[PDB]
Amino acid sequence: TTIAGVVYKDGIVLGADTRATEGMVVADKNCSKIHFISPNIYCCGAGTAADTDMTTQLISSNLELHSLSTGRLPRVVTANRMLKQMLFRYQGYIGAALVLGGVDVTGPHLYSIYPHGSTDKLPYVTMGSGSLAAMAVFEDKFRPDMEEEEAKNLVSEAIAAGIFNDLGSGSNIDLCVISKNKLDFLRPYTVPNKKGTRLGRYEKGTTAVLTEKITPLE
Amino acid sequence: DRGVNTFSPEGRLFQVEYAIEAIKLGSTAIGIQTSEGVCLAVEKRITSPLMEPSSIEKIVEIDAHIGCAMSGLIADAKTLIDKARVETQNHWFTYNETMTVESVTQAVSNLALQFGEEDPGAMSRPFGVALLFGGVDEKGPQLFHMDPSGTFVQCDARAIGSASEGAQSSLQEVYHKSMTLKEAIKSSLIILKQVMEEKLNATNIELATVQPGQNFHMFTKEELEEVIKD
Amino acid sequence: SRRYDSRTTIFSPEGRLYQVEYAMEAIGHAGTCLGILANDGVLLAAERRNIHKLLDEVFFSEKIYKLNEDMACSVAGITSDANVLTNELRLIAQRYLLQYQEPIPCEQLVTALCDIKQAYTQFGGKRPFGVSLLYIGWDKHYGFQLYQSDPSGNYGGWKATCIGNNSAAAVSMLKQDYKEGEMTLKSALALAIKVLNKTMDLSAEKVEIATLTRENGKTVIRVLKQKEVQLIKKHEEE
Amino acid sequence: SYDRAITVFSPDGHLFQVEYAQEAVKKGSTAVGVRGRDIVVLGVEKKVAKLQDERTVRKICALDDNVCMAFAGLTADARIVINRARVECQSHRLTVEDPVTVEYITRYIASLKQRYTQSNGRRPFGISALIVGFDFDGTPRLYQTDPSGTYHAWKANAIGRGAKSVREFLEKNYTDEAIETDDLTIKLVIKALLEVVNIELAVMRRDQSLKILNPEEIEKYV
Amino acid sequence: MEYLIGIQGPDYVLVASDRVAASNIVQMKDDHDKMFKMSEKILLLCVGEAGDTVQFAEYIQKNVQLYKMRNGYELSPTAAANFTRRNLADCLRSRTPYHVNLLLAGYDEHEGPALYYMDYLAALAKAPFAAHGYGAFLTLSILDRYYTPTISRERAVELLRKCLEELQKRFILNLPTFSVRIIDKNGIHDLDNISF
Amino acid sequence: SIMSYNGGAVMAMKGKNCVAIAADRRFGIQAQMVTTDFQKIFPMGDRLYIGLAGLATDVQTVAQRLKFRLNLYELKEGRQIKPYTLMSMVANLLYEKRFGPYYTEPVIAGLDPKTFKPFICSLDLIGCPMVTDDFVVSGTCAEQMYGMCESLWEPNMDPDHLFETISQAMLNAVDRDAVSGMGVIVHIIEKDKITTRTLKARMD
Amino acid sequence: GYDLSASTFSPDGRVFQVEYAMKAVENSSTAIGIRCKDGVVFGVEKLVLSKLYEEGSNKRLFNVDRHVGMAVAGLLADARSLADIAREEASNFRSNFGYNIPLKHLADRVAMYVHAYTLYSAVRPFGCSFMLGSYSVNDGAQLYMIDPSGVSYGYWGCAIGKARQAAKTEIEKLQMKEMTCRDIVKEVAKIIYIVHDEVKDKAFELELSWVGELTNGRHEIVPKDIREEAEKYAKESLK
Amino acid sequence: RGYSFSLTTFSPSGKLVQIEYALAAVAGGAPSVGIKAANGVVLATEKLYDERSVHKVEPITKHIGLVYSGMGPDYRVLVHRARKLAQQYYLVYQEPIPTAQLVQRVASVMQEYTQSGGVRPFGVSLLICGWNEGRPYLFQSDPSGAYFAWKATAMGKNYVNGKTFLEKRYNEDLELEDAIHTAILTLKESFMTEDNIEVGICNEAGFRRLTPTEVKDYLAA
Amino acid sequence: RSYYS
Amino acid sequence: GSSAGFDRHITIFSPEGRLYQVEYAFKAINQGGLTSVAVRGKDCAVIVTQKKVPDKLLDSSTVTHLFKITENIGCVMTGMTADSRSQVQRARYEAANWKYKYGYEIPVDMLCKRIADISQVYTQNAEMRPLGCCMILIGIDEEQGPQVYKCDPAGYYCGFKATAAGVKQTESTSFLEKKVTVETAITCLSTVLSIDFKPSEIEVGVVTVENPKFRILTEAEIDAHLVALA
Ligand SMILES: *[C@@H]1CC(=O)N(CC)C1=O
Ligand SMILES: [Cl-]
Ligand SMILES: [Cl-]
Ligand SMILES: [Cl-]
Ligand SMILES: [Cl-]
Ligand SMILES: [Cl-]
Ligand SMILES: [Cl-]
Ligand SMILES: [Cl-]
Ligand SMILES: [Cl-]
Ligand SMILES: [Cl-]
Ligand SMILES: [Cl-]
Ligand SMILES: [Cl-]
Ligand SMILES: [K+]
Ligand SMILES: [Mg+2]
Ligand SMILES: [Mg+2]
Ligand SMILES: [Mg+2]
Repeated sequence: TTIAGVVYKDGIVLGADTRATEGMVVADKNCSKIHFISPNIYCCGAGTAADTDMTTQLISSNLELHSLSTGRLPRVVTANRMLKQMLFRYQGYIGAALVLGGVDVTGPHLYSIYPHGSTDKLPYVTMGSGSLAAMAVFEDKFRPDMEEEEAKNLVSEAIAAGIFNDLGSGSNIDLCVISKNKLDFLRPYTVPNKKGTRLGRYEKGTTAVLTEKITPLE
Repeated sequence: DRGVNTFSPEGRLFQVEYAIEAIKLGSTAIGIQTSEGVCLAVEKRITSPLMEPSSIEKIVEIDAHIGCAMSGLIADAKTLIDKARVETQNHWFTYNETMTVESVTQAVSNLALQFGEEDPGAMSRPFGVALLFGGVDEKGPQLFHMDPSGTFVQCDARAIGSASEGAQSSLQEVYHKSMTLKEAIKSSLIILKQVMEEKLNATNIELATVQPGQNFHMFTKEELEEVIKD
Repeated sequence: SRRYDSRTTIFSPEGRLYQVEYAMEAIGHAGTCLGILANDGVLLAAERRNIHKLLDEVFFSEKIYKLNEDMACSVAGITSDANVLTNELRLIAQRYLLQYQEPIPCEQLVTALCDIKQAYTQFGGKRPFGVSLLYIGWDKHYGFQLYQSDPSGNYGGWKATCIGNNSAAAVSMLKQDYKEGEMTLKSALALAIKVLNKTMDLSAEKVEIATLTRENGKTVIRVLKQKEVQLIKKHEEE
Repeated sequence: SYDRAITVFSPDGHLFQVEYAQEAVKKGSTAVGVRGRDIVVLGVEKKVAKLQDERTVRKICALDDNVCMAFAGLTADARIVINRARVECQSHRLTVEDPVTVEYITRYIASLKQRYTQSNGRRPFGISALIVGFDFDGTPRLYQTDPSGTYHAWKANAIGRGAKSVREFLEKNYTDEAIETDDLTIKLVIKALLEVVNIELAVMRRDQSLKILNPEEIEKYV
Repeated sequence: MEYLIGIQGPDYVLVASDRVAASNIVQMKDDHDKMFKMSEKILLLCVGEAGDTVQFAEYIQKNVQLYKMRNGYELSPTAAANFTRRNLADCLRSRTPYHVNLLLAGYDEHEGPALYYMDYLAALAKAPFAAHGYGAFLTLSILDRYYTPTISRERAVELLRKCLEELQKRFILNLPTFSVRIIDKNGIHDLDNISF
Repeated sequence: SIMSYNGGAVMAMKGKNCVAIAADRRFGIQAQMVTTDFQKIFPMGDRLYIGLAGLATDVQTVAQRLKFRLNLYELKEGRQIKPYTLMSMVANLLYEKRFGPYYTEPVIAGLDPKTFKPFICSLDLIGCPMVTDDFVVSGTCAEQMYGMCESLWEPNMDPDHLFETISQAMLNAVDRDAVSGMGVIVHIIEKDKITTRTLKARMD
Repeated sequence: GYDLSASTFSPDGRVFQVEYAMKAVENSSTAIGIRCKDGVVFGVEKLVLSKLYEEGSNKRLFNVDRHVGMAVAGLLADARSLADIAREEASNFRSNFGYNIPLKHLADRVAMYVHAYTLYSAVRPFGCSFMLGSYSVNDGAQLYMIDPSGVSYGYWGCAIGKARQAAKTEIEKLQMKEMTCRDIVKEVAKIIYIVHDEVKDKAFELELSWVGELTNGRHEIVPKDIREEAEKYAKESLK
Repeated sequence: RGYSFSLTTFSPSGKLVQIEYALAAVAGGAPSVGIKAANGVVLATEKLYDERSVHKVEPITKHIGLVYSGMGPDYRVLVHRARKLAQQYYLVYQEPIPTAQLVQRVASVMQEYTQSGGVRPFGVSLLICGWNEGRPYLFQSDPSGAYFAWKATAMGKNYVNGKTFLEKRYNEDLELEDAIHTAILTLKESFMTEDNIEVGICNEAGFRRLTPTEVKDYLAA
Repeated sequence: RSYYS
Repeated sequence: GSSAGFDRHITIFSPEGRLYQVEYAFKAINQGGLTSVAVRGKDCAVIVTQKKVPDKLLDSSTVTHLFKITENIGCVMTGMTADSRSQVQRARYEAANWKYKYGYEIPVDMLCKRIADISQVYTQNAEMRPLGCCMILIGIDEEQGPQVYKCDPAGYYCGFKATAAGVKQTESTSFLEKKVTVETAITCLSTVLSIDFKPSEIEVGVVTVENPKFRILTEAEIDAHLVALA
C-alpha cells in the first residue's frame, strides 16, 4: 500500500494505489483506499484492511450524528480526536494507519494517524509499505502553496514511486481533491499498469458431468 | 400502605408481631430437659383420615445429638431446618467436633430479621414458625426455644403452639430438676392429652428423645403404644 | 415508592388477576379475528380496523404476520404490544432452527411466548401485554394446527375459534356450522365469510384473509388478493 | 428490578396473598387422586367446547417416566411449575443416577412454591398439585402440594372446585373393598367426580408408565 | 486409545466400541461401555479426554430426555446431532471446551437410519460408515473396500468382525473385547460382544 | 496452519447476466479424508449463494448464524436481501469476532433480486469485503485457482461458457492440492433458473 | 398532601420536605461564626440535657481538614455524616491535586452533596446547617455556611439555630474586619450568653474553636484558659 | 433509585388512560400536515424569538425527515434515537434504512415507555416521510407505538377538521409542487408568514427543509 | 374464568 | 383543570395531557424574587440581573447569579439557588467533555440543547423532581455572531434577540418587544421593577466579537453605564 496527502494553496490532495495483497499474492487489483468521512473530509487507509474499513465507517457515522445535531459542517480536528482516542483505547490492536485530510471553517488540515493512537499535523504525509518511496518524492519536490495541478502531479508521482518500487503496491492511482469550492474524487486518476494481450485462444461438453439438477425460478 | 420494616408507636416491628401471632395457629409442641436427656413431643393434628399420618413431620433430626420440634407455618420451617443441618456439618468439617445446641440455635436465629425490600428476591417477610431445639453436648442435655423475632433462650420445659399458655402452666407444676427422663416423657404425654382437640393415640402424636447415652431417637408406633398404655 | 405502585402482579381477594382481566376487556374491543382448521389447510380471517380512505397500505398485510416458513399469526388487542410479541416469536423460531436445524413445532413456539406473558403476571411489577393471538401452522408431528393464547399466558388448540369483538357470537355460529373432520379450505372460507357477516357491524376492504397450505412438501402462506375476497359474492347467493 | 414485598403478614398471622392463591385453586377444575393396592389413578373435570383440540388442554402431565401429576388453579402457573419439576427430575438422574422418588420431586415442588411466598417482587403460584407414582420397592404413592408449599401423602384426595364435597365422599367410600381391584379403583374416581360434575382419566401401574384412557373406555364406566 | 465404529445399512445402523478403560500402562477396566442411550432409537458414542467425555455425553442425554418430557415426543436423530454440535461448537472458544469425538447413530420413522460423525472441533458430517480412534486408520480402508449401501445386517456384522480382527493383527494396543449394538424401527438391540 | 486443517476450496465467477459458484466436496482431518460430500455452498435466497472454505466447524457455524440473521431480516423487511447487503451483514458477523475470529473466508455469488445484475465478492476471516467484476477464490489452493482464473476468464461469458470456465479452473487447481478435491459441485445462477452439477473428478 | 417527598413540588412551587428539615435546624441551639482580621472564630451554645454527660460530650465543632473547622446545628447524626463527607472530600482533593483544598471549593462540593438529597423520594434532606471556616496567608480568612437545601454563601458573620435572628443583631454591631481573634472569642462568648434563653433552657456549655494567623492556619479548640476568660467576660457583661 | 413498576396500567374497561392522556397532549399541540404526492412527500407545521434557532421539521438521514405534534422536548428525544437507529442500521447493512424500518424501530421505543418502570409515555405523534425503492412514504407514529401509513393526514389542534379538508382536496395523481400548495392551505384553515411555518420536502434528491425564501414564494400563490 | 382449570 | 390519581404528585399526564409537576417547577423559579434580562446585538451579548444583599453579614462577593461555564460562555441563573448551582456544574462538565472529545469549543446552542435534554428526563421519569431554575447562556459564535439562549424546567430551549426570566418576565418581554445593548438591558430591568439602580444592586456580564471571553463588570464599570444613562 502507498497512501499520501499534501496541503496545497487551496486545500488537500489525497492519493492511493489500488493493490490489496494476501501474503505475497495480489487479491484485489482495484481496491479503493480513499474512504468517505464526511462531504468535506476523506481518509486514506493502510494496515489491517478490515480495521481501517470498520474504523473509518464508525467515525463517519458518528460525525454524521454530530453534524445532524450541530447543523454545521464537521471539523477535521473532530475526526482526528475521535479516531485517536478510540485507537489509543485499543492499544494498537486495531491496525488502522490513516491519512486524514479535509477542509473546514478553519481551512485545510492534514493528519497522519497511527494504530497506537499518535497523530501528526503536517503539510505532507505518507503511509503503507510504499511510504518511504512516496516520501522521497515529497522531500525532493514539495513546495508550500502549490497550485491544484502541481499538487495533483506531486501526489501521483509519490504514489507511482510506491507502485514501482514496493512489492506491496501496484495497479492504479486514485486522487481526491478537496477545496472550499469542490471535491474531485478521481478514481482512477492514472492507469500505469495494464495486462498484456493474450497470444493464444482457449467447447460445450469438454467437462464431464456426473449429476445435474435444474431448478426453475419465479 | 406501610413497609415491612416499620416501627409502631410502641417501638415494635409490625411484621414480627404478626409472625408471632401465626405460632398460635400451630399445633402444640412440648420439650422437657432432664439430667438424663431431653424429650420432644408434638401434636400432629390430623385434619382427615385420608391423610397419611407419617407424612406429617414436626420433629426432625438436625444431627445425631440434636432434634427439633416446630410449630406454626410448617413450610417456612423447612428452610430453617436445612440451615441448621448444613451449619452443624460445616462446623464438623472445619473444627472436627460437634456443634453445641446453643451454637446451632444461634446460627438459625441469625436468619431472622434478615428481611426487607432493600436483593434481588431476598426474604420479604419473617418466618412464621417457632422451634424447640433439644440435644446433648458437653454442657449436658439442653433445650432451647426460638421464635420469629430471632430471640432464643434455654428452657427447662417449654410449650409452643395454640395451647402453650395452658400447657406451660401444667409444666411449671410438674417439672423438677431431679426429674427422670421417663417421668418427663409421661408428663408431656399427659399434658398433650388434655390440651389436644382430638383423642390422643399412637398415630396422631410424635415423640423423640436425645440422651447422653444414645443418638436422636424417634419413637416407633409400638414404642408410643407402650408409653400410652398407662 | 410504595405510594405510586399500582401492584400489577398481585392476587385479588377472590384469587383473580385484575390486570389480566382488564387486558382481556381491551381485546374484546379489538377487531374481530377468527381461525378455522380444515383437512387441506388453515385460514385466518381478520377485520381491518384501518378503514380510513386516506390510508396508504404499504405492507402485504395489516394484522397477519409471518413467523417462520411454516407459521403465521394474527392478533387482537394493543397493536404496539403485538409488535413486541410477534418480533419475539420470530426470534424464538430462529433460535430453535439454529439449535436443531429443523423448524420449531407449532405448540413449542406458542408455549415459549406464553412463558414470557406468564412472567409478566407473576413478577417484575409491569403491566401485562394486552394481546390475544391466533396461530396457524404445519409441522411434521401434528400437521395443520390452530392455537390461541391470551394475556395470562394460557393457550389451547382449536379446530375453530374467534378473538376480539363479538367473539362470543362468532363461537356460537362455529359450533353450529363447523363439520368436525369434514372441512375443506373452500367450505372453511365460506363459513368464515358467513361468521364475519354477522359479527361485523361487509366489504372486501374491511376484511383480510390468509390461508396456509402444503404444496410439494413445502408450506405456502398467502394473503388473498382483493379480487379473491368473489368469496363475498358467493355467500350472498346463499 | 422490582423488589416490593408482595406476600406479607396481616394482623392475625395470615398471609393474604397465599390465601388468595388458594382461592385461585378453588376456581380450578376438580382433580381427584386415589392410591390403590398396585395402581394409582388421577381424574380431572374438563371445562370444554366441541371445537377444541383435546390433546392440547390436558390437566394430567408426566414429570418423569415414573412420576406424573394433576393440577387445579392457574393453568399458566401450572405449566411453569411442571417444566421446573421436569428439569429437576433430569438433574437428579444426572447426579444420583437413580430416578426421583415421588416424595423427592414433591418436596422440590413444595419448596419452590414456598419460596414464592417469601421472595420480593413475586406473587405465589396459584395451583395445587396431586403427584402420583411408584417407588423402587413398588410402593404406590400420592402426594398433594398447595400454594403455601405444604405437602402431605394421601390415600385419596381432591383439589379444585368442590374439593370439600369430593373429599367427604372419599372419606366414606375409601375402603379395602373399593381399592380391591383395578376396575373398582378407577370407578371410585369417576364416582367421586360425578359428585360435582366431560372427564379425563389416567392410570399408572407398577413400572409400566402413564396410560391415558380413551373416551370410549370412559363412556363404559359412566 | 478408544475405538468407535458405525455402519449404516438400508433400515438399520450397527455400532461398536472397545470396552477398555486405560490409565498409563494398565487396563483398569475391560467391560467399559462407551455408548449412551439418548432416546429409544438414538445412541451417542463418545471418546476423548477423561472427565470431558462423560460430562458432555450425560449433559446431552439429560437434555434429549428433557425434550421428550416437555413435548411428548422425541428428537429426531438429525435434530439430536445438530443439538449436540451446537453445544460443542458453542463451548469451543469458551472457558470450558470439551475434548470429545462422537458418533451419533439413530433410526427415524420417516427418514430411516442415520449415522453422524463429529470431531472435537464440532464439525458434523453424515456418513454411511465412520470410525474414531487410532484404530480407524487401520479399518476405514476395509470398510471402503467391502461396504455397499444395501449391505444386510448379517454382512455388516461380519464386516465389523473383519475390522476388529485387523486391530488384533496389526494394532499395537490391546483391545480384546467390543460392545456391539444395532438400531432399527424396533429400537436399540444389544448384540453379543465380539471377543478375542 | 489452522486454515489448512480441513482443507477446501471455493470460487465464484461473473458472466453476462449470470454468476457461478463452485466448491470441492472433501471433508478431511489433516491427511485423512472423512467424507466426500461435505456442503460448503449454502443458499441465502433464490438467486444468492455463499460458499465458505476454512475450518469445517466454522464453515457450518457461520452458515447457520448467517441464516439466523437473514431469516429475521427478511421477515422484518418483507423483501429478499440484495447481494451487497448480505456482504455487509457477513462482514458485520465476522468483525464481531475480531479478537477471536471464525476461521472461514467466504465468497458470495448472486443476482440482484430486482435488477438481476451479477454480483460476486469475498471476505477475509475478520470481514474485510472485496467486490470484483471477474472472479474470487478462497481456500488452501488459492494460488492454483488464481493461475487458472487469470488464464481462462473472459468478460461477458454466456451460462455455458461460464460453466466450462469455472469447472476447468476448479478441477485443474484442486488437482495440484493434496487437501482439496474428492469432487466438485457447481451452481450456475440465472434469472430464470439454477443449474446444479457435480463434475467427474479425481478421487485422490 | 404535597409535603411527603422531596421529589414533589407543591402547587406554589415549594419543596416542603426541605423546609421541614430546616425546621429541625431552627429547633437546635445556636452556633455562630465570625470572620475577623486574621482568622475565623466559632462558638456553640451546647445545651446540657443531663448532668450525667461528660464535659465534652456531643461536640458540635469538628476538624474536617487541618486548616478547616466546621460548626453544626440540627440533627447531630446527620451533621456527623456531613463532617465525614467533608473530610473525605478534603482528603481526595489533596490526593488528586496535591495541595490543601480551598475553603470555597470544599463548601461548593459538600453543598452539592447536600443538594443531591433534595431531589428524590429515595432519600430525605439533611436536617442540619453548618459553617466552614479556614485561614491561610494566600486566601485570608473565609467563612461559609450551608443549609439543608444545599445553598452556600460566604459571610463576615453568621448564626444558625433557634436564636439566629437575635444573634445576627448582635454580630452586626461588631466591626469584625478590624478586630483580632483574641477580641472575637470574647464577643462570641458574649453573644451566646445574650441569646441564651435562661428561663426555657437551663445549663449549657460554651464550645469555642478558631483558625487564624495565631494558630498558623490550623483549626484548633480555643485554649481552656482563654475560654474561661471569655466566659467570665460574657458573664460580667450580662450583669 | 428508579421505579420498577409501570405507570401505565389497564383500567377496568380495558383502557390505558396514560396513553389517552398522552393523545390529549398531542391534540393540544400545534397543527402538523403530511401529504404524499406522486413524486414526493411534504411536511408542514405551525410555529423576540429567533425562529431559525430551533426547528420542528428535522432530517433523520439524507432521505428521511420528521415533524411532530405535541410536546417539543419529548420530540427531541425521539429525533436523537431515530438518528441513532438509522446509523446503527447503516453500519450493519451499509445501506440507508428504509423509511418503514425506521418507523418500526422508533415506534418500538415509544412502546417501551408505555410499559417500562417509572416512566410516562411520550406526549408526541410523529409524521415521518422518506424515499426508497423509487417510491415516497408517509407514516404516523402515536404515543402507544402504533404506526400507520398515510396518503395525507393532519395532527394537533383542529386535526379532525384538517383531515376532512384534505379528503376533499387530495388526489393520487397530484405532484409535489401542488402538494406543497394544498398543505399550506390546510394550515391556513386553523391559523401567516414564512417565519411562523416550517415546510420540509422529500423526493429522489432526498429530504430537505424549504428555505424561508422558498416558503415566501409559495405564500405568493 | 378462561385462565383457570 | 381536572386531575386524576397522582398527576399532581409525579410527572404523569393529567386528563387534558398536562404535567402539573412541571408547571409547579415554573412557580419555583419565582420563589427567588429576582428578575434577569439578556439582550444581543451585532457586536455583543449582555446579561443583567438583580443583586439583593439584605443581610450585610453576607460577603457580597460570594453572592452572584453570574457564572463562567467556559472562558467564552457565561450564564445567568434564575430560580432556586442550589438547583441553579447544580445545573451550572453540569453545564461546565458537558462543555469540558465536549472540548475533550471533539477538539473545539461547544457552541452555545449545543450546550443549551444538552442542558434542555437533561431537563427533559426529569419530566418523564417519576422518581426525581425537575429543577426549579432557569438558565440563560451568552457567547460569540464564529459564524453567527453573539448568541443568547435560554432553557427552562420543561426542557424547552430557544435562541433570542432578547429575553428575560424570573418575577417580571412578562413585563420585561413586553418592554423588549416594543424596542425591537448594555443600556437596553439595564433600562428594561429598571422599568419593570421601578427601581433606578445603585452600581451594587445589579450584576452585568458581557461577551463581545472583539473580546469573546466572558467578562463580569466591576462596580466602577457598571457605574459608568448608570451615570451615562442618567
Ligand atoms: C423554540 C423558540 C422558538 O421560537 N421556537 C419555535 C416557536 C421554539 O420551539
Ligand atoms: Cl487533536
Ligand atoms: Cl501496508
Ligand atoms: Cl407459642
Ligand atoms: Cl424460517
Ligand atoms: Cl436414571
Ligand atoms: Cl383445593
Ligand atoms: Cl449470531
Ligand atoms: Cl444482521
Ligand atoms: Cl420499585
Ligand atoms: Cl440529535
Ligand atoms: Cl435539512
Ligand atoms: K419527575
Ligand atoms: Mg509494486
Ligand atoms: Mg478442560
Ligand atoms: Mg486434490
